[PDB]
Amino acid sequence: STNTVPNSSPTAASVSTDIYGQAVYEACQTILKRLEPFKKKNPDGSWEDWVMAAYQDRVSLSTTGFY
Amino acid sequence: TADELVFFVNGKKVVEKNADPETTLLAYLRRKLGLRGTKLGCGEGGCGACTVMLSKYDRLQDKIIHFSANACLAPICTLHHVAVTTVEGIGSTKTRLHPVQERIAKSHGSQCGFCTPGIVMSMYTLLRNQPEPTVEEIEDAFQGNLCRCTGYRPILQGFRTFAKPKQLRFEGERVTWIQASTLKELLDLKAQHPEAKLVVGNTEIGIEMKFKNQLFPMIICPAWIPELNAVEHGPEGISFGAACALSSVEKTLLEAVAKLPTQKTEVFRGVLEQLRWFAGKQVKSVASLGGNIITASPISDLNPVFMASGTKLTIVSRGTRRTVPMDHTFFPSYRKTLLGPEEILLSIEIPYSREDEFFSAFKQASRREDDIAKVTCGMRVLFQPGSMQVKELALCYGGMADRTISALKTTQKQLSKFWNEKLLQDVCAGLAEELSLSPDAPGGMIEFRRTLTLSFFFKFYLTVLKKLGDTVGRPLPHLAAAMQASGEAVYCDDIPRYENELFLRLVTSTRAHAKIKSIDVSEAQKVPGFVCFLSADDIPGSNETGLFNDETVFAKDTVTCVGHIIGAVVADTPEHAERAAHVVKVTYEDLPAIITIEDAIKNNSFYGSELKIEKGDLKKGFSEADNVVSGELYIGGQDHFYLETHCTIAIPKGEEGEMELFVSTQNAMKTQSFVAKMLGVPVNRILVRVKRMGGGFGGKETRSTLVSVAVALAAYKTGHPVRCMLDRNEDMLITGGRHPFLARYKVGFMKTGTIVALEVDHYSNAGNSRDLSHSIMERALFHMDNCYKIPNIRGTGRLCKTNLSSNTAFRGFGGPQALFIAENWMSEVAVTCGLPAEEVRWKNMYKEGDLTHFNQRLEGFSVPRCWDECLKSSQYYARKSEVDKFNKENCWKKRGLCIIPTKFGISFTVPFLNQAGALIHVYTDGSVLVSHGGTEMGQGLHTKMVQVASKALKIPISKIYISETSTNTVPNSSPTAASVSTDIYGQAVYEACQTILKRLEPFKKKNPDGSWEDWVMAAYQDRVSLSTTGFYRTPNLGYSFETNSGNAFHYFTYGVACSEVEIDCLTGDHKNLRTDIVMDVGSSLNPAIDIGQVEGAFVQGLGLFTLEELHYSPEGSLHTRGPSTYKIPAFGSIPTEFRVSLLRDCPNKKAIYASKAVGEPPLFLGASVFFAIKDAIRAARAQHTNNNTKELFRLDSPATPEKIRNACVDKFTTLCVTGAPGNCK
Amino acid sequence: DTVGRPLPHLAAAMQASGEAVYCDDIPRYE
Ligand SMILES: Cc1cc2nc3c(=O)[nH]c(=O)nc-3n(C[C@H](O)[C@H](O)[C@H](O)COP(=O)(O)OP(=O)(O)OC[C@H]3O[C@@H](n4cnc5c(N)ncnc54)[C@H](O)[C@@H]3O)c2cc1C
Ligand code: XAX
Ligand SMILES: O=C(O)c1ccccc1O
Ligand code: FES
Ligand code: FES
Ligand SMILES: [Ca+2]
Repeated sequence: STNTVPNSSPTAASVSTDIYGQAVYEACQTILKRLEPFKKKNPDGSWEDWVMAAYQDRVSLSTTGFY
Repeated sequence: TADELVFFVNGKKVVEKNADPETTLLAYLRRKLGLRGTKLGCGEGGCGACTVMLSKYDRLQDKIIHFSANACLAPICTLHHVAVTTVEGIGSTKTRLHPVQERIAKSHGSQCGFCTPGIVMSMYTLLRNQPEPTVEEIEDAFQGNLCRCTGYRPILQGFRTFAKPKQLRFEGERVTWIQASTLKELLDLKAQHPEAKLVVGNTEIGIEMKFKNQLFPMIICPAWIPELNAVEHGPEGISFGAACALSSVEKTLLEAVAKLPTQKTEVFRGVLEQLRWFAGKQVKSVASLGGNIITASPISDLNPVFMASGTKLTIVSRGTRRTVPMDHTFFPSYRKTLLGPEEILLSIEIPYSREDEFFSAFKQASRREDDIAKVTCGMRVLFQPGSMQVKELALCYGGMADRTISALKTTQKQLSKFWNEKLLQDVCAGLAEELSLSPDAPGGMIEFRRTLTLSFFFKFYLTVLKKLGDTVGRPLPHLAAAMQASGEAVYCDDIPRYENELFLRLVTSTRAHAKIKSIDVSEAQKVPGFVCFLSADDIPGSNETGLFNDETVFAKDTVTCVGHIIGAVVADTPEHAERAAHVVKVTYEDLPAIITIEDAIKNNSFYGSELKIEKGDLKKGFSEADNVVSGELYIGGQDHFYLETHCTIAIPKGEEGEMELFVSTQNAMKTQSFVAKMLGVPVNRILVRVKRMGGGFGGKETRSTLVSVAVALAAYKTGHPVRCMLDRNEDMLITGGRHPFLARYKVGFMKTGTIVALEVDHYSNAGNSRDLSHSIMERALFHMDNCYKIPNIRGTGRLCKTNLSSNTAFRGFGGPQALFIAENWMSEVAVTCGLPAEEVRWKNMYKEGDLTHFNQRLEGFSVPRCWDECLKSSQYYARKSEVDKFNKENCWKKRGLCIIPTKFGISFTVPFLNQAGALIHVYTDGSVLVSHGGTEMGQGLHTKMVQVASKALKIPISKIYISETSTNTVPNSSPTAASVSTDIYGQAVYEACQTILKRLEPFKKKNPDGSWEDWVMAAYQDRVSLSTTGFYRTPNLGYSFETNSGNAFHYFTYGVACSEVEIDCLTGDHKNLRTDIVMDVGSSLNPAIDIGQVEGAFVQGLGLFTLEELHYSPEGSLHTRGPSTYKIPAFGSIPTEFRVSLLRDCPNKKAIYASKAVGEPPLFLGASVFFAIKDAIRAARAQHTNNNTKELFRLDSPATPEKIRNACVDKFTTLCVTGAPGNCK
Repeated sequence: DTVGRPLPHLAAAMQASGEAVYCDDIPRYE
């Protein structure tokens, strides 16, 4: 949708996997940096513990990625 | 074999070949004609949201007439050959706006916008009758129109600029309707079928059918018949046909009063007085005279007047004709008159008054019950020619029994007596006896009622004697205001339905506390279009819901309040879902219920343990005190009364559990979360979209989920789109309101007025789940100081667990309750010390840099400046003298003036909620789409966010747009609450804008003379992303109850209000004369928006403290369920002089562009009206009660006419007037 | 970690059942 990702190129030229793949990878990294301090504080915890603890510490769990 | 119904809408012919008698105009406009400008706000005639214009040819009176009407009550079967004009009919943004529409939009008369179309139509209808109205006519036009948002001032200011036939047969699913064309037909039909129900205006029948569950299989409408519409002047009086509208009666009678000599028009003026503050124009233009008479309500305002004056009734059936004067025998029993079942009322002759004949009518300024216990009367005296010797006396009363009655034994005792002091005494003794109420009489208010019967007579006695001897900082209108005025703004139920869309109706507990033994749907199954009944077993995921996981989505084995949701009906139309729901039978086994705060305390029924804040040494502060005062105070709850009730559409996609919802909510995240948990599905499957709400006020922070989850389950179960919009009566019963509070307190203070010690125990009524009750009580305790330095202090709070709907957030979130309790003991300190109230309050104020009771430092403390400034602009000292002078000169009316400050903490008291995200896209034409976590409820958040974005980006507002709020653009959003949305989304939008500017920078550098569009295109072609998030996190927050330190709030918003009232000591009624407000909002992003918030909040506060009264059966069932029994401020409620100022030169370093939160801080200033009322009562009591100037009397909130009247203890309340001994000179 | 695995198209089962929604499969407004 145009209101989640603006100004996108058409899904064309066989490159969608290459390029949207990189953009998704970069947004993932950003989320990983954000969750890191929480992973370190509680390394035996689950994904869900880290996410909640991030949310409760007012860390944003939303990001764009671009390539 | 049914005739075609033919009418007109906005010029266009409508032919309806299968007209159902049960279809309302509002239903037809919205669901057959696709015209959704006209709104549903109550369905009972009180709110005017559904106002339309109607045009029809009075064949008789011989002209086309135009008048307003409530579409929610107009049967389409009354509309044959009538023309309807709706808001769409007069103009729109797509063509041209009517001047009425443009004007209300530009004058800031529209916030949420839900009431705006109805108001537009009222004004429009006025202008079509009188192109150049007076101010009075303008205000009167809006009597039947309610607005919850604006405080009314800007609408009236804005509009000030305009000043100076064959029988038809219809056959529905259940009802057959006959439109009679002649008197013969009427009498014949009634003979063939005597049980047939007449309908004229349907303003009583509609209520019986919708709310009381009646069904009359045959209906005869006789409106067309000329004899039922004649106005005839006779030698004895003026006769009106039974079908004549109250507005025709009013107009005819006003013309007679203007023309004839006073002595002939005593009765006419009685009639007119009762018609004065009677519903609004919409009701008066459709309600018939005979309808009121034959309805025979115990609280009919007209029947007492007709009875007291011997108004002649001409009554007719086939062959029969008689003319009786109305007397006590006309109403044998509850809702019955003295007509046989064949008989119809034909005409009503209202008499001229003779020589030595006098008349008065009066009515109680409150109503708390559907049809009882509102005192209303007609009073008539006839003396011997030229004398003061009584020849006839009639005193007739409504609201003192289950029918209109006459005080026969009392008046008969007066025949031949003279009109003097002895007579006054004799009549009052008789009245108190003959009309006595047992202390358990239905309707309650025993003392007040008795008192009004006597005081109304006293007023009559006295009357008779007399008869003898960059746009930040700019006042930009709400961005949606024009479309709100035009009916183009889309609210949740205005979204079109899918061809396969279904409708849900909730099935609700009728018991406060009971076992659910069984549920039987076999009668509901017979309803056409029934689809299914849903309950707890249909839930695939979890039945465990609510903010603290202590609620069911559907009641399991027990119910815990009246309105506890048991289940739901799904059907093909909302009317079918409604009918089927009423007929689902639940079998209950009653359990011991706990209802009141006192019940809860007696039974130790609480959620958790005592909350506490404590500082200093109490046994010690009290030791040193010169004076110690203790007491107890109660403040009643409040209903939100958003003009748009709760509503959700749920769209199931059919893939992977996906669901898309549109909902009227302040809390998209919890909606998404609750719906997912109900369905047993990851949150990432659920999408929630909020365009706007027609009001929220806290009531849509959490409680919207009761409807959302149920509708979502229906969508899951059926595979169809499903929607539900609550009726007002359902909305008030189920969704919860403000917390009632009880307070037990004790203050120690010096001779001086200086406070030395305070202990307050607070008890809130929480209802049948936790919800936000714990946080609300924390806010309360944080505000128990108001603006005052208290060296030794202890506040406790306890949450009462009860079998009532769960109470929730309401504008102020516990603060107004605590602040009210604060000013109550403060007012008692001043009176006890015998010092001016403003001196005692000023002396006890915090200074710059003081610590609160929770050890947070007050920096930028502007209360002193607001106070100073309010004192001066309101001319407080001058007027105070004027108030004393007035009271020294008036016996039965008194004035009161009070000035009150407020401080209000800004932030969510849960630290993790103070976070906020935004998402911004710039498209390649340079247009900008902003999305943030906040929702629009009328407060102008999106307007403010566009102004911030435009300033941050350095581009015109016209290039920026905010469409909606959604969980797939900004996730994990806090509820739009705690007044901080401007602060936090302002900041988040700002950051996203900075990011975008940093990315465009190299392109502005390569090309500094290029337009925005050049740079945007150039960054696009350089593959620079034009999309980003922004995020904000309020710094330095974290209060600890165990160490009593850390900041609870980011900063404080301050204000001061002065109000003056005049009370009628004999009736408890009052007029708000003048209010001056000075508010500190820092540097306002939008002075028009902010002043609107000050004005609207203030008026909600004055509602809370003086008008709004919820009332329940002893068994916990809500009695007050609509506008007819729950009174929010109306146009006529606001101060005659209503002045608001924003404090100049006071930037706030804490928030976006130096602004401050404004949403909730000014609501409490409404209490200045309450304390002005208390001031005036004090003068009334010095007049008639005792001579103790340091008397403390309790006065609970709301200060309704009952409580005001009972506090004016006099020779009436005590019955000293009877000759009995009691309290009062 | 499924990268490099022959994971079936995530929507295939729904495509097999006719539950997968294409443009014209969206319900019409009244
Ligand atoms: C918002 C609102 C506010 C109101 N405020 C007040 C108020 O302040 N004071 C007050 O007194 N009332 C008040 N009313 C009541 C109102 O006056 C009545 O509902 C109205 O006058 C009834 O007339 P109708 O034409 O609508 O009757 P309908 O609802 O159509 O009929 C009412 C009853 O009268 C019968 N009836 C009608 N005409 C005849 C006839 N000629 N012969 C025999 N039976 C007949 C019908 O069969 C029916 O049983 C209020 C109503 C509303 C909706
Ligand atoms: N017209 C209009 N104005 C309104 C509202 C409304 O519904 N309509 N509600 C209030 C409430 S009640 Mo609450 O803490 O959820 S108890 S905070 C709050 C406030 C929330 O909006 P910001 O000021 O943060 O943008 O708006 C106020 N102004
Ligand atoms: O502290 C508040 O005012 C508040 C308001 C809404 C929701 C949670 C809260 O703590
Ligand atoms: S909806 Fe018609 S009066 Fe309220
Ligand atoms: S603007 Fe009038 S009810 Fe909201
Ligand atoms: Ca609660």
